[PDB]
Order: sequence, then structure tokens, then C-alpha cells
Amino acid sequence: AQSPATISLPQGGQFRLSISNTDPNMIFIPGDKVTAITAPGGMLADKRLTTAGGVLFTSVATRTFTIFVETALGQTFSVVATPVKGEGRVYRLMSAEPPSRPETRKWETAQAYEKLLISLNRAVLTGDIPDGYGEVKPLSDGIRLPGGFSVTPLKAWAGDQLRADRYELRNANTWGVALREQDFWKPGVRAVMFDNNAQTLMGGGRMTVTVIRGNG
Amino acid sequence: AQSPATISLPQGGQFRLSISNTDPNMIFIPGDKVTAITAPGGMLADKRLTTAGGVLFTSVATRTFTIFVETALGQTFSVVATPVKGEGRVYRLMSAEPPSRPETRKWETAQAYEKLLISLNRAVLTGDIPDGYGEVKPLSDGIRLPGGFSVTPLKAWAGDQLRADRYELRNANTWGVALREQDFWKPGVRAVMFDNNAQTLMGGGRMTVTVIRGNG
Amino acid sequence: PGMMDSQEFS
Amino acid sequence: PGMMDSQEFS
Amino acid sequence: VHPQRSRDQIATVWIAPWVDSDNAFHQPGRVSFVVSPADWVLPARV
Amino acid sequence: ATSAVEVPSASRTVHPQRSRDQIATVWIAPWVDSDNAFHQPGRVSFVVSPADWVLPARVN
Amino acid sequence: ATSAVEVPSASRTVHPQRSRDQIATVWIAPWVDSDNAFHQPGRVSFVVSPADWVLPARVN
Amino acid sequence: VHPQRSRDQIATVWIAPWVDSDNAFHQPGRVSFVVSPADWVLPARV
Repeated sequence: AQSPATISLPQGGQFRLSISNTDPNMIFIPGDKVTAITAPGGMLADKRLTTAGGVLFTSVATRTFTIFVETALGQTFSVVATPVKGEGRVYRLMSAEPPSRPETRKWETAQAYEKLLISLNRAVLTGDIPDGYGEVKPLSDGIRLPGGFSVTPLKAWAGDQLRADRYELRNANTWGVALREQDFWKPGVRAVMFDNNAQTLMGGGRMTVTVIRGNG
Repeated sequence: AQSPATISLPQGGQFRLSISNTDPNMIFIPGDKVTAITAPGGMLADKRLTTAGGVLFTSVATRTFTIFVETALGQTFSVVATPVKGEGRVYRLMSAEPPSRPETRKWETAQAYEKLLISLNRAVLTGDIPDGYGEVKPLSDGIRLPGGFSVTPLKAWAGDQLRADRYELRNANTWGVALREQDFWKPGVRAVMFDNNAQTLMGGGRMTVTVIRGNG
Repeated sequence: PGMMDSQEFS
Repeated sequence: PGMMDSQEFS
Repeated sequence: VHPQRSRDQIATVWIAPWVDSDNAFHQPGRVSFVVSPADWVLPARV
Repeated sequence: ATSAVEVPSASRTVHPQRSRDQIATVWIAPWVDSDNAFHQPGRVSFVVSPADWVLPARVN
Repeated sequence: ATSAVEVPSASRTVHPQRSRDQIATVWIAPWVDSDNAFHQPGRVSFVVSPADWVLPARVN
Repeated sequence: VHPQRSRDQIATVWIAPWVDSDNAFHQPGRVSFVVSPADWVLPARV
């Protein structure tokens, strides 16, 4: 039914959540696969690593403890659980700092630069994300604001080089302005694309933009 | 959510922190792999190595003691633990001065078409003629004229691609104007250089340009 | 008292 | 009565 | 009455200043490409 | 693997677009298939040249 | 492996410094990549000669 | 508007008098070298 509950969790962060002592739970990471979990303090019943890349567990205690979930790409998080009555839950993890994937390094350095930017841009536009690119938390304030605009991040994809983002531009003003692509530049942005080829908005906020940052 | 507690130590320093007896506690050095440990006085129980490289543990004692920790590169440390009630926590260890390597591999290659244009264009300026290029009669009036100028052909190269040229500019007028090198384009030009780097005109014509062309 | 019912087909 | 708990990983 | 085409779809990228691997500073630029190539429009009236 | 093609700019800011397509229609005279199946084919229309990148001579 | 180069001193105490660099810019005419990708490259600037040691003709 | 360079960094050593390994008194002198070679300055305004 619901969207999975999503959280931030920098490398080795803590987050306060609640789990159910019946109804086995699940924690899964997009872009990776969990290979270890060690959650003493409350002595969970059992652990089972699925094939998607999540981990299934269930507790029977009645007090707060800690759970250490560890990934394969050298990512380590920590969630402070609390057993409750029922209705088993599913959470999503979202590393705010992209990991390192040397396969993606050799894949990226294999080809040229401009064709690489074109590859990433078309993979963002269509939807088919390349193999080797994860999905990391969308960073705020990664672009300039030339005038009264209201940005709202949507999603981000990243690995080892050229982290890619997606934003939204809305004209909070009353008239129509000029959208020059070089206004939304910062020290670190490598490319900017306007999704619909509109030379000037009207006043309604339905314009998105893709930004290809670096050091992802 | 919560960021890890970040601290800075010298080589072999000794930091005063707090750990929790239940709820295993993690310590990890970003960029390194912990190799050893020596944690006496408390006689703590669990000692395992994660995949990130850090080490996590589980104290059982009830007083303040000392725990040492080593690194694959030799950067030893020391932390003075102090067991508390619960809610185990994660810390981060790094040194301040010793990590310093700003060396950057020059990634970002260029296209196959632009590199050869730049190579031939650089060899037409230094003087060293690349293997595979001869000399030809200057093609007549192969470049446009933006008003009161003139052209005085000198010479040209050619061979197997990119029949390069070298023409001459002469301000036949009296005052000074601006320059934008998109005015000299002709149907077939591949690249135009200005040698004497100037963005304004003076009246004296002693600067040359190098117009590259096909069928060479 | 808490184990699961996990199965894999083929 | 005074020995340590020393370990090496890999 | 003739069977026409569909208009193409393009997107123009803006390449921020970057330094070459051969040490040549490349200034901002544009590169354009097509996403959904044109195909015959299927008529709804005959 | 030769030099890439050029796009001649116009003569005295708008992003590029492709050029419109052209279509050719053929009228096939009725025939009889090898298996005795009389055909009345219609006007088949095929594309003859793909679109090419061009710069608009707008008010640049 | 021949004789090293000389630095001609000036003509009638300041420590040496290198000489300023010069830069050349090239304007590439728009082209079309082999995979149908229209390019509008900018002015590429490259270094043509490295700096060389020189003595300043100061008030020595 | 052109992309300039960065100014170099040098350090000049002062070599105190030293007798050679083949008996030849070398008197005080100077040797100079570069530490941080010049690279393109990355613009902050476009």
C-alpha cells in the first residue's frame, strides 16, 4: 500500500524507529544489497537475507536496543528499534554520502566526457538508469536562485563520479522571465538541462531540471 | 539521521568519550582498516571487524578504562571509555595533519575530432610540421571579410586531412572596433584561430589566422 | 518461539 | 590479575 | 489527406567549464541530441 | 571514420531543432499474386531522407 | 644528453622567476558526431610553450 | 574574459661553502626550483 518510510542516515548515523515483535519486518537498501546484520542488546529471533538485497528479521523482546546493518560496498548504518504490537513494517535506507564503486570508475573513464554526459542525461530523461549507478539522497541547495523561485528536490542517482540530481523550478513571481541555462551554475556543477524546451515559462510551477554535479 | 560524532586527534592521542555497555558500539576510521585492538581494564566481550573497516565491540564493565586501537597504516590512537546505561553510539576517528594527498588524476578526456584539430593547430603555430603534411598554393579568398579589411595570402599546409591555411588581417579603416571570430566563417571551415591575442582593432595589420579546411 | 516460514521455489 | 585483551584482525 | 510525420523531440545540454585531460580549459558549450525519433502518425479517421 | 559533418549557420538566442521530413507516395497497379490472389494495393508512402540538424535564422 | 641550456643575463640583488605564459584560443565550427549528436563547442584555449627561467633587469 | 593562468611558486636555496669530493672549495651560491606548477584557474563567474 503505502510508500516505504524513507530516512536519511549518513555513514554510520542513528535513527529512532519502531518495529513489531510479531509480523517480521524488513529493511532494504536501494542500489546495494545487505550482507551482514548484528543486532545484540535485545536478541532478535532470526535473520534471513533475501535475494533482492534486503534483510528479514523479527524480535520478541520488550525494550529498546540497537541494530547494526552493514552493506557490501562498505556502508554501515545503525537503527535504534523499539518493539511494538503488530502490523509489520518496511523501511528504506538512503545513504546521504555515495559509496565508491571502482567498476563504475573504469566504466566512466572508458569513454569520452561529452558523450558520457549525454548518456547520463538520456538515462535520466527516459528512465533506464545505467548498471552500477545507485540512488542516493537528493541534496538541497545544489543550484543558484536567480530571482524568487521555489526549488524542491525529487530524486538523485550517484556513483563514484558525476552524481546526478533532479530538481523543480517554480516562478513565484507574477510575469514571465528569461530562463538562461547558465544562471543555475555553481562551483561544482558540470551540466544543466531544461526538460521541456521552453524559452520562457508562464507563471505556473511545472518545470523540472537535471543537474549533474561531481564528487558523488 | 543523526551525524556521527566527529573528532580530531594527533598521532597517538587519547580522547575522552563515552560508550554504552549494552547495545554494541562502533568505532571506525574513514579511509582506513582497523587491524588490532587492546582494550583492558574493562574486559569487553565482542570484537569483530565489519566490512567498512572499522571495529565494533560490546563492553560489560562498570568503570572508566582505556582502549587502544591501531590502523593498517600505523596511525595508532587511544580512547578512554566510560560505560553508561544504554543506547549504544557510533563515533568517527581521523587525524588532522598526516592525511594530505591532493594529487588528482586528470580524468575528463576529450573527443577524437577535437584533439586532432588542436594538435594540428598547435603544430602550425610552433613550427614543427607533423609527419604527413607538405605545402600547397594558398587557396584564393577562402575566408570572408567583415568590412574594411583585406586578405594577403601567405602559404598553407595540406595532406591526408585538414588542409590548413594562414591568412593575414589588415585594418584598412581608421578607428578601433571589436572582434568576434564567427564573422570569418566560410562554408567548410573547421577552426579559426587568432594568433596575436587582441579583442580590439588598432589600424595596423600584422596578425595572422589559421583556417583549417577539408579536402587536404 | 519466533522463527519464520521461508521457502524458495526452483 | 593484570593481563590484557589483545586481538588482531586479518 | 497525405500521411504526414510526427515532430521530433530534442534536449540541449549545457556543459559547464571543464579542464581537459591534455590541459586545455574548455569554456561553457551546448550539445544537442534526439530522444524520441519521428514515426508515422496512425490516422483515426478513414 | 572521417571528419564529422558541419552545420552551416545562417547569416545576419534560439536552441537548435531538426528539419521537417518529406514523404513520397507510390501508386501500385493491381496485380495477381502467385497463389491466385488479386490485389488492389493502396498508395504506399515512404520516407526518403532523414532529418538534419539546423540553426534557425531567428532574431538572434 | 647534450650540454644544458643557458640563461642570458641582462645588461647594465633579485632572485630569479619564471616568465609569463601565453595562451591560444581556437573556435571550432559546429559539427555532428558520428552518433547523430549535434555539437556547439566553445573556444578551447591551450598552452603552446612552457615558461623559461629568466633574470630580471631590475636595479641590481 | 580569457582564461588566464596562476602565478608560479618558487624557493631559492642558499648553499653554504663546501669542499668537494675532489678538493675544490665551492663558495656560497644559490639554486632555485619550483614547488607548485601553474594550472588553470577555475572561474567562479560565468
